Amino acid sequence: EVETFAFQAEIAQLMSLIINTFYSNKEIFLRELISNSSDALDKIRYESLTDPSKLDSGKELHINLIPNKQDRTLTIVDTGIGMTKADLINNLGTIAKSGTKAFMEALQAGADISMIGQFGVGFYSAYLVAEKVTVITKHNDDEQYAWESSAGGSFTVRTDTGEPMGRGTKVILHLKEDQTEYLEERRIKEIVKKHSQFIGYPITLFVEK
Ligand SMILES: CC1CC(=O)N(c2ccc(F)cc2F)C(=O)C1
Repeated sequence: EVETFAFQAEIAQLMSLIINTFYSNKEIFLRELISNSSDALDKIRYESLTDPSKLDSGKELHINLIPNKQDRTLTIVDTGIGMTKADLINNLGTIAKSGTKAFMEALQAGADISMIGQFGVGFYSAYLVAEKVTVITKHNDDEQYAWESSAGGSFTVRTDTGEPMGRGTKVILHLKEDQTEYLEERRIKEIVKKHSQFIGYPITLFVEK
């Protein structure tokens, strides 16, 4: 059972700009997704300070980066607070309407795409490198859901029957054919060292057979 939704017009406009603008510095997508994961991990950590049972769904707070060259996917996994179904539908827990407005007002005034995270919509930088993005998520207060979009103005949400995650979010980037450098170990390591050196959670880069 799959529900299909239209993006708000402003969010479709944001995605089109990310997809269509000539902009070579695409590697910042990974910094933005890792930053989102860190923010989600901070949230569950804070809740656990007054209610330890919030971690019954998983005590480890971490970020995993999982390249798969056979599937042409890069997956960013975190054990953060996760997202409810309502969060997913409401622009993956962001204030994306007002964030997009501010971001586009910054671009025509000199800013570049790399500053997207300062406007709270860094998730959408995934479309710098991905033709399709799948988001699997589990929040303590809801069931496990899968969000998906290839842009084009719509996204889907369905209950996820895949492998249970316990708690957190998995962002699966189905990479564009010409963006496979982001599956190479040395390239991922370089980006993490350059942009994510001060993230306060272990970032484990998985290797492939
Ligand atoms: C809490 C997560 C941690 C993790 O990393 N994984 C995972 C492991 C391998 C893989 F390919 C995809 C994953 F989401 C899980 O399933 C549970």
